[PDB]
Amino acid sequence: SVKIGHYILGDTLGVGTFGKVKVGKHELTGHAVAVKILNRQKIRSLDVVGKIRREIQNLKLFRHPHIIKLYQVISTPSDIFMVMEYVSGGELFDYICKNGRLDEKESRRLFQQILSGVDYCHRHMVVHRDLKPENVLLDAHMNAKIADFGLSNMMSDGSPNYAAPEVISGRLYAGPEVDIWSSGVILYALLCGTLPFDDDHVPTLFKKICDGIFYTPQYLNPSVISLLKHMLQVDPMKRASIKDIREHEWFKQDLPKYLFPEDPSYSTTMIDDEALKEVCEKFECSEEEVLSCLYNRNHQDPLAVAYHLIIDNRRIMNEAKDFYLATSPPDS
Amino acid sequence: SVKIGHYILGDTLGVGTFGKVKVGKHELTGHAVAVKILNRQKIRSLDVVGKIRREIQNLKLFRHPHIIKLYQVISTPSDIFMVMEYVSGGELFDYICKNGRLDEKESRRLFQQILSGVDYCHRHMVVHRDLKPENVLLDAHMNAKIADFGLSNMMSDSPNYAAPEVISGRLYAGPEVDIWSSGVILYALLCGTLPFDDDHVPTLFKKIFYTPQYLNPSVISLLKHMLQVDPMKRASIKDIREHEWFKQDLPKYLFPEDPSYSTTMIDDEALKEVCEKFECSEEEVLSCLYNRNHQDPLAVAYHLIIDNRRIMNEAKDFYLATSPPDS
Amino acid sequence: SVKIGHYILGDTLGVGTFGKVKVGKHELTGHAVAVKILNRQKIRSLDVVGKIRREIQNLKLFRHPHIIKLYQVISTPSDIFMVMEYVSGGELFDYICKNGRLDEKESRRLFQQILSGVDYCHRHMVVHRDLKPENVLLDAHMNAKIADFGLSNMMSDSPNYAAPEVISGRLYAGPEVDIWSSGVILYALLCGTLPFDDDHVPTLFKKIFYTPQYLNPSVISLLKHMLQVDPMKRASIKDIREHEWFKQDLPKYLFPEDPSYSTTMIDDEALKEVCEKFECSEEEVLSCLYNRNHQDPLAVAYHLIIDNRRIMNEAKDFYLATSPPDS
Amino acid sequence: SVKIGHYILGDTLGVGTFGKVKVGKHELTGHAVAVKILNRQKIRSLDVVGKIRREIQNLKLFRHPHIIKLYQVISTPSDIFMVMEYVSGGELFDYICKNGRLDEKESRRLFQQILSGVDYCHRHMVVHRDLKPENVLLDAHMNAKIADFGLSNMMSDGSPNYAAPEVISGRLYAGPEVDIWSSGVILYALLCGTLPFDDDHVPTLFKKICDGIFYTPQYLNPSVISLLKHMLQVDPMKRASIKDIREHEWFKQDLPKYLFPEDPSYSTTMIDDEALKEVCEKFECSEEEVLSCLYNRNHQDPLAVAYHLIIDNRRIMNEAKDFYLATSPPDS
Repeated sequence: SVKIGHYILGDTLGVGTFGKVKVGKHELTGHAVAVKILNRQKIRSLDVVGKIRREIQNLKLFRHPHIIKLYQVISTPSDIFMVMEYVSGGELFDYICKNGRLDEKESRRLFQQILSGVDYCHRHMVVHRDLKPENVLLDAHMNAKIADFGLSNMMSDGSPNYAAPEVISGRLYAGPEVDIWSSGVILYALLCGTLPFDDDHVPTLFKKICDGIFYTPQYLNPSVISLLKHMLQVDPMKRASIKDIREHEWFKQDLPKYLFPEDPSYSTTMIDDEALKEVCEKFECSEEEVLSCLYNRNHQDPLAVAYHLIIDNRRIMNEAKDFYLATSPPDS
Repeated sequence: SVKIGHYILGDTLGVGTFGKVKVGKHELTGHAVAVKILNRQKIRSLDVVGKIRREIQNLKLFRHPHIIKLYQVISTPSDIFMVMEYVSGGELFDYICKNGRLDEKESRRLFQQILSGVDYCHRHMVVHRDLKPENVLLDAHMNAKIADFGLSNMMSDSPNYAAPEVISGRLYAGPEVDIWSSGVILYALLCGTLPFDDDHVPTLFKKIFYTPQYLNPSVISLLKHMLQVDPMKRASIKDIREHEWFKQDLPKYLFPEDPSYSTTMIDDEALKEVCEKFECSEEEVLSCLYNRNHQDPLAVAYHLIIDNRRIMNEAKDFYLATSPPDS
Repeated sequence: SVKIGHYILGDTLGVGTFGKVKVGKHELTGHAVAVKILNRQKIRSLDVVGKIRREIQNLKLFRHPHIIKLYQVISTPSDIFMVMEYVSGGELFDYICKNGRLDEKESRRLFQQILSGVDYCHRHMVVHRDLKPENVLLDAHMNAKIADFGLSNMMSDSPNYAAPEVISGRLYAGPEVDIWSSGVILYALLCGTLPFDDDHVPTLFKKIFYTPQYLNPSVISLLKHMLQVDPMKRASIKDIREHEWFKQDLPKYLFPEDPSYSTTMIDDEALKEVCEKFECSEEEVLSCLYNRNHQDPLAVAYHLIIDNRRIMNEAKDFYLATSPPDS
Repeated sequence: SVKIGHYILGDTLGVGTFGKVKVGKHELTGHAVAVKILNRQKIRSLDVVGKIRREIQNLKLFRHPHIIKLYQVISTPSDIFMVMEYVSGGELFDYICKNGRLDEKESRRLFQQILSGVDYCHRHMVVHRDLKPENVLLDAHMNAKIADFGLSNMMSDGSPNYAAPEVISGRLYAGPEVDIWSSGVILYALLCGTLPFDDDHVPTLFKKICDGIFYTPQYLNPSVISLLKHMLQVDPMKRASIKDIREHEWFKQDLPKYLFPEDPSYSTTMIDDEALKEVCEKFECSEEEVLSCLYNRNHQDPLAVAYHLIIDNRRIMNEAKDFYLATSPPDS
C-alpha cells in the first residue's frame, strides 16, 4: 500500500508543478479524501523568495460547509501531505455552461452558500485572496464549495470573462470590495446563465465594466435587480458590503440560520440618552449621525470616541454599558 | 496651547526613552486621558532591527474594562500620540504590601477581573507577552487594570517570582506561565506575601507552599492547580473558569460565552466510535474538541465522521462561527 | 499654500480610490516629485481585512535607479504622504506599439535595467508581487523604471499574456513567472509584438514562437530559455546573468557582487566526497550551494564536512556575510 | 537503531518540556550532532496562542562560527527534529566561576567572537531576542558559541546577576542597545572575573546599575576602560553601538577578517562638492552635519534626502553616484 498517517493513498486525480493529488481513505473510519502531496525538493528549487513556504504556514484548518476543508497536514522528511475534503463536482460555472441559468430559488440557495464562505474567509485568513469563480465548485449534493482555502485550487486543471473595475485598472484595492463585485457576476450568472459584462473583444469588454450598466432579463424581479445593481457598483465606495447584502430582503428569504454567525450588533436598549445628547450638542451633529457610528461599529470616528469616553467614565454601572469585551478590538 | 486632535496636553506624567507621557483632557467632554508621545526621531535612531516599529503596528485598540484602554492613536510628522485611559492608582502589589491582605469577597472579585483581562489578551494580542504582576494597577474605584497591552507599562517609573519554566530558561507557550503568574497574584490577595519568595535569588528556584489559617479547602485546591510546577499538569484558563471558588458572584460581562458543551456537542455515535477504533477514552477525545486541538488525529477522525453524517444540522454545522486553528 | 514637510503640492496628476496623486516640488532644492496622498478615512472604510494597511507597512524606501524611488513618507492625522521620484514617461509597452521595435544595442540596455530592478525586488520586497510589464515606464532619458514597488502602479490611470502556470491557476513561487514575464518584454523590444498573443483569450493559452529575420542565435537561445513552458526547466535570474548576450556592455552598478564561485568555493575534498557517499554528480551538489538550497541533504552533508575541517579559513568561514535561508 | 533521515540517534543529553535532546551521527559522513526532538502532541496541548509554532517557523539555518548551527529541520507525522551543531563546552560564565578572569588577549579574542555572533543575529533574525550570557558557550577549542539561535537553549538545564537599566525598569527598548549593555557585562566578566554591578540584595543591586559607576581593576588599561564605560552607559541614547565598538582601537587589535562582513560605507571619493555646498547653503548647516548623515546612512534625515535628490537628478552620470543598489533599503 501507499500509506501516510491514518490515510491510504490511491489513484492519482491530477498532477501539479510541485506534486500530485491522490485519492485516499482513512484507514479507520473509511471516509474518502483528497490528499495533495507537495514535494519539498521541487518547492526548494523554485520558491526562492519564500512565497510558497509562506502560503503554507498561513493555512488554517477550515471547517465551513461551503469551503473545501483542510482536515490536517502531515509532514515527512521529503514530502508534505494535505488531507482535504473530497469533492467531486466540477466547476460551478461549468455547470452553468451546460445546464444554463437556474431558477430564483436554486440561485438564492447557492448564492447564500457561496457568500457564507466568502464572509468566513474574510474573517479567518492571514492574507486576503481574491474570490475566483473558477474556484467555486458544487459537490454531489448541489452544494457550493470554495476550492481555494489559501493554497491554489488543487482539485482542478484547465476565463475569457470577468474582472472588477479596480482590478482591470492598475488600482489599489482592499478585496472584500472586489469579492462583492466578483460575487455579483456569480449571482448574475446563476439567474441569467450569462455574465453581466461579456462584450466581444477586450477593448469593448472592460469598457462596459466601467460603465456598470447591464442587461436585465424580464424574469428578474426588481428586488434582486436592486441587489445586483448595488453589488455591481463601479465606484467601490458606493458598492454593497457583506452587511448590505445580508440585510437585503431578497437575500434574507429562506436563509438558513447556521450560514452566518450571530454577530452581536448594537441595540437601541444600549443607547445612553444623556451621552447621545451631550455629543450632539458639543458637536454639531444629529443623533442619526452618532447612532450610525454605534450601529456600524465605526468606533474610530470622533463621535464614537466621545460617546465611549462618557459611557466608560460613568460612576454608576449599567448592564448594557459592557458590550466591549464580547467584541474583538480593531486596528489602526 | 499644546493640543493634539481633540485633546489638550498637560503636565508631564512620566518620561520614557522614546518620548514622555503627558496627561490630557478632551476638549469637548471634560474627560481626562493619558497621552503617550512617541518620537519618530528617537525611535529611528534606536530600533535598528525594527522591534519597536513592529510592536507599534501590532497594537490594536483594546477596550476591555480591566485592561488600560487605547482610545485612539493620532499621527503627526514628528510624533505618534497614543490616547489612553487615565488610571491614577498605584501597582496592585504595591497596595498589598502597605495595607494588608484582602478578604475572600474582594480577592475573588479582583482575581476574576484580572483573569478576564488575561483571557482577553490571550485572544486578541498579536504576540504573546507574559503577564507581569508589576503591570497590574488598582484605580481609585478599586478595580484591577493591566498596564501593558502591548507596548510597555506606560504609566509609571520587590522580590521577583518567575514560573519554573521561565527561571530555568526553557521553551514555553506562555498562557501556561500566565496561569502560574496569576496564581501568585491570587495568593498575594489572600495572604499579602508571595507563596515562595522569602529570599534573594538562588533558593527561590526549587521553592508545596504555606497555607494560612482560614483558607477554605476550595481555594487551596485552585491555587494548588494553578501553581503546579509541571506545566503539563498546570491549570488552564478554562479549568479556572469551571472552578467552584471562581464561579461565585462572577459578573456576567467578564467572559464571552462560546464553550461547546452538551447538546451542541453530543454525538453519541462519534463519541464512542472514535473511542472504539482508537483505543482511548471519552475524556481524551472530549479534551481535544474543547480546545483548538483539532489537528489531533482523534479530532480529525471525529470530524471526518461528523461531516459525513446524513441529516444532523444541530451539532454538525452550527459550530463554525468561532475560528479555525493552525497546523 | 498646500505644503507638506519640505514639499509644495501642485496640480493633481492622477486620482485614486484612496486619495489623489499630486505633483510637487522641494521647497529648497527645486526638484520635482510625485506625491501620493492616502486618506486614512477612505482606507479605514474599505480595507476590512487589513490588506492595504499591511501593504503600506510592508513598504521600504526603494532607491534602486530603475525602480521608482520612494524618497520619504510623511504622516498627518488625516493623511499619509508618499514622496516619490517623478517620472513623466509613458508605459514602455506603449512606446513600442507606437514607434517600432528597438535595436540590439538599446534592447539589451533596457533589458539589463529591467532585470536589475526585478532582481532588486526579489531581494528586498517583503511580499512577492508579479512583475507586470504594464508597470514598466520609460522616462524622458530613455531609462526603464518599474512603477509598482509594493503599493500600486501609482503613476497612471492591450492583449494580456500570463505565464502558463498563472493562466492555468496553479501554485507558483513567482520569480519563475517574473523570468517568463521578462521574456515577453525582451521579445517585445526586439520585435515590437508579443511572442504568442495574436488573439483574444481562449487560444492564447496553448500558444515555440516566431523568430524574425535577424535575430542572432545568441539571443534566441536566451529567449528560448526564459520562455520555457515548464518552470522547472525555465531560466533563473542567475542563468540570465551568466548568459553571453546579457553580459555584453553590462553596467557595473547594475547587480551586486556575491556569487561564490571558484577558489572561495573549491573544496576538492568535500566536492567529490559528497558525490561519492551520495551517488550523484558534481553539478547537482554545486547547484544547491549556489542557491539558498542549503536545506538539501547534499548541502547539509557538504557543510557538515566543511565545518569540521582542521585548518582552512579561506573557504570555510569566509562565506557567511550573505544571509541564512529558512526551513 | 533509532534513525531519522540521515541521522542515527543516540544517548539522551537532556529532557525538555516538549521533548528530549539525543546525540546523533550522520549515517554517511559520521559527524556527530545534537538533535532536538520536539513532540507535536506536547506542543499542541500547550501552545494555544501559537507562540511556539511561530518561533519555530521563524528559524533560519544559521551558518556562523560562533552561533550554534541549525543544520536542518526534519519533519515526521508525530515529531519535529532539529539537527544542530554538537557543542560540548558548558556555559562561558561557568568557566569564569571556575578559572577566574582571563588575560586581555583571551578576553579580546572571545569578546570579538561573541560580538560577531550578536551582530549576525541583529541582521538575520525575524524577531529580536535579548542576548543572555547563560546562553553563551565555549566549545572544546575555546570558541564562543551562542546557544539560543531563536528557539530556547536546548543544550543546557540549571542567574543572581545582571539586567540592563531599561530592562530592570518597565521601559520599552529596541534590544541591540541592551545587547550592548549585556555584552558589556560579559566583556567585564572576562577581564575581571566579576560583574560590574553585583551588589548584595536586590534594592542595592539594581540601584548601582542605574548609577553606571563601576569598579576598575588596576590591570585594566584606560583604552578598554573607555570602551567599557561606553557600553555600560545608563542612557541608551548615549550608549555605544556595534559600530562604536567596531571602530574602537582596543577592539580592532588582532581582529580576524572573517568575523564581520565588509559592509560598504560611504567614502570621501563619493562626495559631491556642489551638492554638499548647495544643501549647507539652503539649510543652515555645516558640511560635517551633512557628511555625518552620509557616512552613517542616516538617509531619512532632511539633509540626506535633499543631497540625494540632487545626486539622482544630475544630468551627467557618475561612477560613484550609484552606491544605492548594493545597499538594502530602509523601513519607516
